[PDB]
Amino acid sequence: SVKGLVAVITGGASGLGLATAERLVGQGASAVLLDLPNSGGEAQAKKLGNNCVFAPADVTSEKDVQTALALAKGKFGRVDVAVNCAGIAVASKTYNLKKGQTHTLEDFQRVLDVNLMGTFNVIRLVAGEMGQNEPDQGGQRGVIINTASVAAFEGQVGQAAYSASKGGIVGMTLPIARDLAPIGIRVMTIAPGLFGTPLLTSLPEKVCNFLASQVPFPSRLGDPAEYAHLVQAIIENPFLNGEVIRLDGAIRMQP
Amino acid sequence: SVKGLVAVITGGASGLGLATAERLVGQGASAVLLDLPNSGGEAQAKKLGNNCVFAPADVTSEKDVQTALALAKGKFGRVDVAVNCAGIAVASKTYNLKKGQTHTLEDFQRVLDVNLMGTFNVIRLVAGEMGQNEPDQGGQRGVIINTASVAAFEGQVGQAAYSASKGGIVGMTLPIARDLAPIGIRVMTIAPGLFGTPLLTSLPEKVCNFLASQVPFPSRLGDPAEYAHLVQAIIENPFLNGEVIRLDGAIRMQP
Amino acid sequence: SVKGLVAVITGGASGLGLATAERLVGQGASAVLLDLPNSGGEAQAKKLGNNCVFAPADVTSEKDVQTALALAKGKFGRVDVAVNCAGIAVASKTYNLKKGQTHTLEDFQRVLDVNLMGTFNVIRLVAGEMGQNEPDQGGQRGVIINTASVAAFEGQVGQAAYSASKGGIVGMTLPIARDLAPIGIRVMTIAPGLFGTPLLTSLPEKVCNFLASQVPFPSRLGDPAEYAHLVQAIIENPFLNGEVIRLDGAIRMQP
Amino acid sequence: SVKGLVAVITGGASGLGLATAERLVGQGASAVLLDLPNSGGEAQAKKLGNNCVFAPADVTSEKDVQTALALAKGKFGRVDVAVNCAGIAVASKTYNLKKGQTHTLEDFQRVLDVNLMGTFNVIRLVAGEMGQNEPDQGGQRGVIINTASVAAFEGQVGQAAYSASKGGIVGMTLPIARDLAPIGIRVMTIAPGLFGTPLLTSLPEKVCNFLASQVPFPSRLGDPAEYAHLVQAIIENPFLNGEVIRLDGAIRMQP
Amino acid sequence: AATREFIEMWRLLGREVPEHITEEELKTLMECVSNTAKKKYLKYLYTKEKVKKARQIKKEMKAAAREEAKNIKKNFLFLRLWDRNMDIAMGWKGAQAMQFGQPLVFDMAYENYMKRKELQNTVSQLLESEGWNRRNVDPFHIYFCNLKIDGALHRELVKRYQEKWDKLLLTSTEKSHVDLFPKDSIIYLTADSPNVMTTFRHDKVYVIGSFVDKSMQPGTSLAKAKRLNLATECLPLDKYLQWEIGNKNLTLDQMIRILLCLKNNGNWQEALQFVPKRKHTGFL
RNA sequence: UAAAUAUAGUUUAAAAACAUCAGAUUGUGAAUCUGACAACAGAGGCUUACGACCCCUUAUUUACCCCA
Ligand SMILES: *O[C@H]1[C@@H](O)[C@H](n2cnc3c(=O)[nH]c(N)nc32)O[C@@H]1COP(=O)(O)OP(=O)(O)OP(=O)(O)O
Ligand SMILES: C[S@@+](CC[C@H](N)C(=O)[O-])C[C@H]1O[C@@H](n2cnc3c(N)ncnc32)[C@H](O)[C@@H]1O
Repeated sequence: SVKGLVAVITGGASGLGLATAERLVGQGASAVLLDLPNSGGEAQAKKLGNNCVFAPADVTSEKDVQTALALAKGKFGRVDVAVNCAGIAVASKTYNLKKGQTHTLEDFQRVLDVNLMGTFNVIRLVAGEMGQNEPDQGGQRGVIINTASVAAFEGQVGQAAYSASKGGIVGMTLPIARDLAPIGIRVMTIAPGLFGTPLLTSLPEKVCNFLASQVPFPSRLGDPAEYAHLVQAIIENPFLNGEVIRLDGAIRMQP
Repeated sequence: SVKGLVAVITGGASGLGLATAERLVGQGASAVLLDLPNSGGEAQAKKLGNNCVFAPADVTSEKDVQTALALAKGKFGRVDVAVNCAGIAVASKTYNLKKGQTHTLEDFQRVLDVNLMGTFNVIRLVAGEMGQNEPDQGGQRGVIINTASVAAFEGQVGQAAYSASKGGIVGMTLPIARDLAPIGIRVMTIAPGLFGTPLLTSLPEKVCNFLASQVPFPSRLGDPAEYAHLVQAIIENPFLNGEVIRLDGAIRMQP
Repeated sequence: SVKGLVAVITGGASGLGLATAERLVGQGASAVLLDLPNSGGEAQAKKLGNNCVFAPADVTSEKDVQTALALAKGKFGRVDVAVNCAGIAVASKTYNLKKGQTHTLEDFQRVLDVNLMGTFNVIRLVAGEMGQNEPDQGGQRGVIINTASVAAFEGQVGQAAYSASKGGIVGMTLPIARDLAPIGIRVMTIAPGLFGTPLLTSLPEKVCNFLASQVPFPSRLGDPAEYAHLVQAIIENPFLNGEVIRLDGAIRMQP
Repeated sequence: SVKGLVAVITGGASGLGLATAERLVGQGASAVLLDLPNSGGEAQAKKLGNNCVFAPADVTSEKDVQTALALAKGKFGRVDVAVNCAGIAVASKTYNLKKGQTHTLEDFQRVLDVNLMGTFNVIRLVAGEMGQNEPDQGGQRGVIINTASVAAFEGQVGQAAYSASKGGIVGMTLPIARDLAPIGIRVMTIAPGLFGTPLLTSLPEKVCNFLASQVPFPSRLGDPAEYAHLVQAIIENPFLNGEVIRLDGAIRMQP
Repeated sequence: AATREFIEMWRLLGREVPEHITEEELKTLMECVSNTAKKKYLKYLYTKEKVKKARQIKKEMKAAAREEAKNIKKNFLFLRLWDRNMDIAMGWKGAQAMQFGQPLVFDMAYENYMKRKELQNTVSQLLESEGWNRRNVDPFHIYFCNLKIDGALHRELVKRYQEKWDKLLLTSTEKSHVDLFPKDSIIYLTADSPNVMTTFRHDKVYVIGSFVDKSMQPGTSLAKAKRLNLATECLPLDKYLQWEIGNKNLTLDQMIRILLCLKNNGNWQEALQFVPKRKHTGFL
């Protein structure tokens, strides 16, 4: 069970992070919402009740994450689960010959920083926090769950930066799992497909509804609650390690 | 929830099948144990209580599976979940130059028949049974879960036949998921690593201890209960479709 | 170089096999065309000249392949390369709810037998033949190249049997590579996508033209000559082993 | 045929880049060696003859790459092939509980910048240069070949940063291939295993010799010449697109 | 030489001498400068050939028993290649250890103080030590320091390891440990150290003296560890064990096994389980 | 100072058992085969021989407290 577990959820003020927080807190876990200061995570933490707190942090910055992790230690005493849900995208083509536009390197950097470098920054710092835990009966100290995308495998046009960052998370899941295996920390990656996240619902109705219809079954956008369910399943199963689980409803992204 | 679901579990008299049956029946599902007549399946069905029955069938035989499926319809009225856990394994080298030994074609055939052709035989026949179900609120009629192995990805020396059969299940998961998507049947594949199945626990203590040590974390053989847990998670999660989940504790099989 | 190599090409009377034979014979290799008696391979062998012979064999039959391999040993004195190109497909849905139409088990068996069991039959028998070779300077005795498909990864609707067989070839590439590594035989798999073979011409003109257009670049059907080129590249490259190369022009099959 | 092609080879002053340059120049291509000013690439360019020039550039810097590409246009008139071979690594564990060591964020950044961000920087800029080419008979303007590693799939302990960067290249191969498919540029990725590169030789001699022995066949370190051969094969083959080819001699990395 | 004829008269007297002596061992008979020393050497060869005979007799007894057994006389997941696969697995761990593992130093600067007898025993002990390190879950990165290339100890190591010597996943160098590591992080282990080892430190390099002094020279390890200003530590044998008989200077194999389980987050009790039981009468 | 005491992988016994090393692609007794290593603290004596008997050195333990 996940009763009495402390989860540090990054990007927990919205989207898949908030869904994870809602479910975990409902199941009797304590959550730390690690999001940007302006993300309105304070309201979400207040909504979830006493067993949820807001830690304002940028995942790219070591100082911010350290302060946030310290807040978790102060409030709840330990960290058991880290869920990396913080993530941005840019939709830019590498090069379009007609109008002669080149993908700006700054946009590529910014996506890498948040998605890849931010995830790693959290991992390396939470591993320290989780290391301080006494092993349970199974010798487990913590679970780290990262969010890639299906873009990591089949990226659409204009998802080069996004695919690179998600490809990096998929790449480094196994090395990190092997790294932390002696300590007793499980590293797992979820690769969501098309979810009803704020980013997707912002898109034009024609585009969203078509993408939903292109999912084999169910022919709808991923409910964030389903992401939360898979997170809980991974936390509960003490033999899931070093694997990427595609939560996409069997969709492959067309060119 | 899995309360009130009817699962047809193939190879359910032992190993990962029995573990799945135990968990599902405990959670208030009905199970049909579909195994060979000579398996101790009747005792297992009697042990599990009223909500479990034994259907003697060879999975390679169409007649046998049809009779078994009919028994499920008779007893429980419907079929909601199919779990394919039936399997055999063979350790033969493709060619041994020193001893002048060639892999027997009959060995290759018989492994393919049970693992690959047996799984497909069940799938195509249960899809008919599941097709007759009224869609739920989400439009789902059934879930089909297949068991591959990590041999499908990293097969050791002497696992050519086994890897071929498990490779086939991994291959055809997505096509079948796309086939059954209109009907509203989810097809999922689990790829277990080293589990405390009867064939592993039979080994010398020194060999078992080595196999346990090979798994990064946890450094133990997979408890079949863990397999059962992942099965339940897949059944409960509406949005898991057309995917292989590696349940291996982050192990890659060395030559 | 492939000058003076003997290639046993399976299904060499047509399609990708014939293309491989044409190229290899042109580069100064000797080829054995291993195809069915009715395949018209005799005309192809006569056309290719003295350095090509026709061996009538069914790949599923051990006796047939043995006789064919013996013919190769008799004529050319050795076997250096085996290319498995023989294959059939059947386009049948797993289950059609509307029509109540179920995939025939016999159809599934027949596809498995030719594609998977036929490939393995050739491999295990040619490994014996290749084993008898004296190692070259690099310790290499032979190269075995198998043909899977992109169906192994992204199978279309109605390609369950085809995907299973191609999944099996992809699965067992690594185990067999590890098996034959002591002997010094390289095992490699090519996964073609949409080639202008007679099989694909057999589709409607509208459908083939659409499939060609769906290839990112180049937006045309795979030229069989390109398959032959990749075969030669694999033979020439000492360090390509235990890998699947997708030759598809960057196409992913949509559901 | 690669006669009269201009290849911009990144990291071409040593390792796999230099091997590629040697082969391509020998086959009648023109090469631009794009490496750091201190890399001693000038000597290599002088050695290779008139058809090879040295362009001092950092791949992370947009200005540097632009100047280097301009040098290529000045000297040779066009760019047909881009080979990305630039690479650094660090061997650092994510977290060492015993030693209380955390992986430095700066180390992670530096590896990502060179491997991932550097590769993308070259791609986006050379795509502009290649875009200016008139299509050949097949509609092809250019080929871009990237170097990942097998670390992208099976990363060892302490390879987290390297695996992340190589994972990113594998991730973004297909999106970029789909991006550039309209303008007829092929994007391909090679994933070398254990090669006789400066990266691998930096390990202890005893560790190198062990890693060599662990390759199934041939049981030796990859000759850089073999990478050059595969590069030429990709350039020659019109239908290789959006794929990662593992050139590893069938090795899978254990932790 | 006269020694060949010399041993003949000793054979007649029946002073526990073996049947035959190889020409190699004749050379070592000349080394002995005393009747008493010769006696101890002949007895060693006497017992050596006796055990060779007994083992052989027990061997062919088993062989004859095995062949008659043969006359009297399925679905597997795995081929039986366990010994092969274990060696590969231990290899992969050894390579990982060489990159990341904690150093542990054997100082080979003691050839001068050892005789031929003690020198073989050191190599025997080193062989066992590396074995326990190899087979461990968390191996030390083993350093052979102050190992001369052409030295007796190097020559003996090469003989026992054969072709495996080159392929061992440990670092052998003629250099000293002070040259390879920071001087502050070197803790020299010796029983003669006033400083007791309180807890195993993962940041420290431990130096173990490759020295089997049957002819006891006390303090030699300490003397080396003082000439170079190194920290010295001794095991808490007095604290945890009720010492009754025997030398407090343990063998190399025992030392490493004590350290290995100390490193692996064991307590001193679990560690001192490797201390010979004949030497103490329980934990206090 | 005096007493016992000293197994260099571990025990037991008055030589074995279990361990160690190298080789092995083992069809699941490899539960094996072929090799390597074999030194009851150390040195020197006596004797027909001995692990007894003498002596020295070092070490351990205990007793003593120093000629109480
Ligand atoms: O002869 C003995 C004795 O007189 C004396 N001694 C030391 N400890 C004790 C003890 O517990 N009880 C008695 N009765 N007598 C004791 O020491 C003499 C031996 O000394 P050595 O000359 O052998 O050695 P020394 O102390 O000179 O050695 P070092 O410390 O200078 O190295
Ligand atoms: C038998 S001792 C060598 C004895 C030598 N006379 C000396 O002064 O160390 C072999 C090695 O094991 C280690 N060792 C043995 N017993 C020890 C103990 N009790 N405490 C610390 N190290 C010990 C030391 O490193 C020593 O060099």
